[PDB]
Amino acid sequence: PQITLWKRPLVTIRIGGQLKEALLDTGADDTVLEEMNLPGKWKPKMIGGIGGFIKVRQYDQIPVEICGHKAIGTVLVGPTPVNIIGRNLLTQIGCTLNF
Amino acid sequence: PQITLWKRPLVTIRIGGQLKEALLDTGADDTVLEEMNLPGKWKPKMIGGIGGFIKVRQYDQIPVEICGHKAIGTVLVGPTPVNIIGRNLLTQIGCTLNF
Amino acid sequence: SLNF
Repeated sequence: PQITLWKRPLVTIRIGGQLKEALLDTGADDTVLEEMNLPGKWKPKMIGGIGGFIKVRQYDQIPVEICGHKAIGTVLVGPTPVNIIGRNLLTQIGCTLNF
Repeated sequence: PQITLWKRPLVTIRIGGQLKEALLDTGADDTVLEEMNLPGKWKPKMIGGIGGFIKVRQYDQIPVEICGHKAIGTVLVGPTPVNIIGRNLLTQIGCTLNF
Repeated sequence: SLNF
């Protein structure tokens, strides 16, 4: 769909059978979700944001449904203030910035 | 334009007479620019996200041209690695997310 | 791996 930026671009995603709300974020390289239990072996990874670097659990090849569009990719889980869908999954659902 | 997200959406901006590269960030509510010595009255602010919080100076009514599109609004200046164009200015250049 |  076309999403305007007057409000935060929050979307319902479905991941691990759970629905959640997440921010469509073109400023994020990765998709990083609040601490949740996900299936799979995960590796620790460190990522940075505006405030510094945090350690996250990296899960690969996870299926995520973002507004009904399917993506299968890496999901990072850790202490983020908000679930963010980053560019690794936004490209899979064909999302672009336009103006 | 239509910007795909295979790479970070970096764009040229002009603020206070200087040309800068800045990230179009739909996740950011407000624009936050790297340390720069702008004229004006400013107010102390703390903004946070992954990794914690950084202290920034808030300037208001600052004109910015983002890809030759004029906008004007609040700019936070603080120790960020990347200039971030947030929703407060992206809404003014009519920027939209589409998929 | 930067996430703003």
